[PDB]
Amino acid sequence: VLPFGLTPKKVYKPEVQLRRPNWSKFVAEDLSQDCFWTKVKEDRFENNEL
Amino acid sequence: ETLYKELGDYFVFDPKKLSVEEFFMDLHNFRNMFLQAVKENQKRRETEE
Repeated sequence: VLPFGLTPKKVYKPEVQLRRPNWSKFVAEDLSQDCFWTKVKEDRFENNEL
Repeated sequence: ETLYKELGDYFVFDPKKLSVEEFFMDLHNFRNMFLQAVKENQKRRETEE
């Protein structure tokens, strides 16, 4: 059970390993209640052609 | 100090240890790089045409 009602993210399985950017990620414990990152609805941008 | 603390609650950005000019510079440099990348894509499409 993630904090602030968050669902777990979609774990992708690419066939080819890609070049990746390596940032310092924020977990759901690092986020606050009224932040931008709890309201992220990125699955509307999902496309298999992309 | 209150309005900067009001900025510290909307975006968190570690408010105890964050200067203000470094955060605005990275937003400015990303803004100039994204505007350069759009014009480079327009120049690449003009060359490919």
